[PDB]
Amino acid sequence: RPDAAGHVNIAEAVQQLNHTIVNAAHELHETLGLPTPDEALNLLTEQANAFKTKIAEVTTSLKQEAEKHQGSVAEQLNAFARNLNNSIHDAATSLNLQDQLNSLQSALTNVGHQWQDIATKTQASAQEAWAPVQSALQEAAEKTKEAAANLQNSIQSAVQKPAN
Repeated sequence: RPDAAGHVNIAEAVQQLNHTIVNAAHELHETLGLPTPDEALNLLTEQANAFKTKIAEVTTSLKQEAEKHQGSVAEQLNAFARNLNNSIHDAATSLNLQDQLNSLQSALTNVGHQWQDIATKTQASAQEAWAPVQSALQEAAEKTKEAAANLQNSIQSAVQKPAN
């Protein structure tokens, strides 16, 4: 199909970021074995703490658009943006030697699942639906993606450093 009829664009566009977060999310469990089944949390926690606050800056970019005019329709999306601050607030806080990796994959994936919600609304409106979010999501997907690159970079750089 040609881009799925044509209304599909944000779900397909954001999908490019999903390939990144899913990679680092799976690498987090792979790096956990590199050092030990406990101390490894330090490598993930140190990196996850940067991505946790980084989303706070990216999520604000979405609600920031509602402080000019989008706020009318954005009001429903404002509930989706705040959910990210709640997911990151408790993404790297549970350090019970299991919540770090479990919360990281659920946290990094949370932004991917939450974006899927609005990515679908474009199918309903199509013309105006993406217009206001295109600037907030396109500018947030690039900033959140940059955080995933540096995040996986440590996990991939720490696992490749020793190599067997």
